[PDB]
This record gives sequence, C-alpha cells and structure tokens, in this order.
Amino acid sequence: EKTFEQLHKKCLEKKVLYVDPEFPPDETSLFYSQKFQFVWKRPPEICENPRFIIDGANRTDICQGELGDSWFLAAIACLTLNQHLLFRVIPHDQSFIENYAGIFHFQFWRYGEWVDVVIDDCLPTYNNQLVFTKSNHRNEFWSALLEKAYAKLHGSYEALKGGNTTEAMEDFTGGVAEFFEIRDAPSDMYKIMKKAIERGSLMGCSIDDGTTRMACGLVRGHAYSVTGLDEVPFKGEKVKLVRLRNPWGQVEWNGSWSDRWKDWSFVDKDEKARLQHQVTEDGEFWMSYEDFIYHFTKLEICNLTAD
Ligand SMILES: [Ca+2]
Ligand SMILES: [Ca+2]
Ligand SMILES: [Cl-]
Repeated sequence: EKTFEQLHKKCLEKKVLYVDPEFPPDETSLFYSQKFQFVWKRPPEICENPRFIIDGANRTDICQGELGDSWFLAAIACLTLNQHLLFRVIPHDQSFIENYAGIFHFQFWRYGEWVDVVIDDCLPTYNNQLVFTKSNHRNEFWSALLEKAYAKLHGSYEALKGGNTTEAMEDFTGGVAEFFEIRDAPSDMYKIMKKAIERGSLMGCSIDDGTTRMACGLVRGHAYSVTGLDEVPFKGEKVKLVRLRNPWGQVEWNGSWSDRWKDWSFVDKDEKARLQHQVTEDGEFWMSYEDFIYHFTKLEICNLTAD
C-alpha cells in the first residue's frame, strides 16, 4: 500500500493538504454509538506558529481534555521518561515549518511488529481551542496528534473512553505488562519499583473504584503515572518517596511531601533540586512511600523485552 512517505510526497507535489479518507474530520471519527459539538481545525488555523515539538517531548505536554482516556495518557507520560523508547513511537522528522503538507505519522507495536499509523492534522476544537488532549504549551501539537493517531487505531475518539494502562504501555514498547495488587505487595516493593524505573520500565498506578475528588487530592478510578522514586534525608532519617503524575495536568496530593507542605523547609536546597521539587500545579507531586502503599491499590509495570 501507500506509505506515509509516498502520501507526503504526493501532497507536496500537488501543494494540497492531506485529508485522511479512512479517518476523516467528521462525526464518524468522533463517535460510533450515537449520532449527536466540534469544529475540525488544523494547527496552523488554530494559532500562528504551531510546532510539533517544543522544548522536547515530555510529560508536561500531556494534559487530558474532555475525553476519559487517562489510561492511555498515563502511559504516554511514562514513555517520555524514556526518551530513546519515545522516539520509536514519535518520529522526530516532522514539522509545521518545513515540508508541511498537513500529514503526520506515528508508530505503534501491534501484531509483534511496529505498524505505522498515518493521520491528517485536523483536530477537534471549540472556540478555536483543543477539546481533547493538549500540551500545556498552547503552540505544541505532538500529544494531540498522537492521541488522534491512537484514536484512529481504535476506530474513533469515543473508543478511547475507558481502557487499561497496560494495553497502551505494550502498544508503545512491545514489552510485557505485569500487575501487582498493592495489598499483596512484598516487603521490598520500593526496591522493585526503584529498579524498574531505573531500567526504563513504564509504571502506572490507580485506586480501584470497583470497576470529583478525594479529600487528600487523589482521584479514584484514575490512571496515574509513576515518574520517580527516591530517598530523602529528613530530620536525621532517610524517608522513601514516590513521585506520581495525574495526567489531568492538575489536581494533586495535598498531604505530606506535597507541593505546599511546610516541612519541605527542613530539606537541603541541593536535595530539593535533585528531586526537582517545584511548587507548581502541574499534576505532579511527591508523596511518602508509606502513604502511597496505603492509598493506591493497583500497580502496573511494563517490562521492556530483553533485546
Ligand atoms: Ca514540550
Ligand atoms: Ca505539582
Ligand atoms: Cl514544527
């Protein structure tokens, strides 16, 4: 069939913007169950200087919109902790300012092989803003486009409503997903999680809802990304910590080790820097290992295939 390269070249020669026949910018690509609201617009119509990737592809670029696909977004965020893996999914040679023909592509691991998914860059908007996933930088479009490509792989945006983080992790790595009930967690699980993150394995977690917020700042039935583990010295003892990211890009733990916790004052300025401590409402936060195990019920690890 026609490769991305073939289609891209063709559009450039005809000086036309690609329109995807198989996943067109209309209601069919949005939903399946019902017929029901959004204007489709390409990023150069949304803003004056759109960019595919600004300041690197990282986890601050993944902010959930009006679609319940946290399971997928938590996994993208995890993937950005591992830049060399990330660039297999997101081909870097793509631009709005050079050889632009309104066509992009992404690679996913599917039937024991990398498959290429091609999309046009039309995206759902309302009042000229993205309604679905966006970057916290208003001119950056890779994450919105990746979501679109993944929606195409599943037939519609609506098909991304509900899923398991481990499905996305496998689709991005070709690794093998493993589950832990935190209830049955062994004594050394801090160490297990630490070794996994250092190995570049993707890790997500959630609080089971038997399938809007909690007082402590956590969200039930919601995929979080595990983005770090570390030990800090605090009042003469070493304290084990866990870092998580809510793929909403906001709404955080408000307990100990949270952003605004006063007893951060007792931590040395260099240690703060090593932990990348920042008081910012970005969805990312430290919490104690002890509080983590106490609130979270499910931990999912995707182990990279021993090449
Ligand atoms: Ca970025
Ligand atoms: Ca924060
Ligand atoms: Cl660009």
